[PDB]
Amino acid sequence: GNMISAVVAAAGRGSRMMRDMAELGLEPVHKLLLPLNGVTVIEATVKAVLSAGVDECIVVTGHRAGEVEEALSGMDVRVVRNDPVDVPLSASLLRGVRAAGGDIILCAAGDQPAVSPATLRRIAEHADGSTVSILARGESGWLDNARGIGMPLAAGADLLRDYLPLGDGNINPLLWMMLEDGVRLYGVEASRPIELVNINHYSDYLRIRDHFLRTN
Ligand SMILES: [Cl-]
Ligand SMILES: [Cl-]
Ligand SMILES: [Cl-]
Ligand code: NA
Repeated sequence: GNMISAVVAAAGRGSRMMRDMAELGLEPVHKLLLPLNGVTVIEATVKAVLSAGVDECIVVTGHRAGEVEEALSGMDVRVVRNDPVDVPLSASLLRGVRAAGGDIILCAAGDQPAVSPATLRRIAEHADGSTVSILARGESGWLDNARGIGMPLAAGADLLRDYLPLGDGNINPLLWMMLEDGVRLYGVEASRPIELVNINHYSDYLRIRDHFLRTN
C-alpha cells in the first residue's frame, strides 16, 4: 500500500478485428487506433486508468508500436516496448511490471476501453500482497472460478512476478492456476457489462462506440 502502478498491455495483434473490417469492405484499422470519444481506443483506456488515481501508468507497446506511441504522445505515461514483439499477453504484462515502481499493479488491456475509472479504482483497492482483485462477470465477492474473466485485475507486484512467467501466454489460464494454488481471487462487479468488452471483433468496437455515444 505504498505505490500503485498501472500496466496497460497495448502490444498485441488484433487480426480478427481487422479482418472483420475488411469483410465489411472497410479499410482495416488496428483496434487500438479506432476513434473513440474524440481520441483513440488506446487513449480512452489510458485516460480511464489515469483517472482511477494510480501513481503512474506504464504502457507496453509492440505491435504497431510507432502508431500506438504516437496516439499516446500527449499523455503522462511511461512507454516500454516489447522487443522482440511477438510475445503473448502475460509476457507483455511482465515487461510492464518490470518497469513499474509500485507494490500493487493494476493490469489493464489496451483494447478494453469502456472500463470506468470508478471500477478500476475499486479493483485496485481490493488488491493486496496475497489477494488478486479482478473485474467480475457477475456480482462482487470471492471467486472460486475464472469463468468469463481476465482483465482488468490488480495484484501485488511480487505475486505477479511469480505468476506472469508461467503458463501459455493468456491471462485466463493463469487465473485458474492461481485459484488451484489457493490464491485468493476477489471479483468486483462491473458498473455496466460494457466494461467487460474487449475489442476482439469489430462488433465489439461498435458496441463500445454506441455506449460512448450515449453517455457523451
Ligand atoms: Cl465515440
Ligand atoms: Cl522500450
Ligand atoms: Cl504488497
Ligand atoms: Na465483418
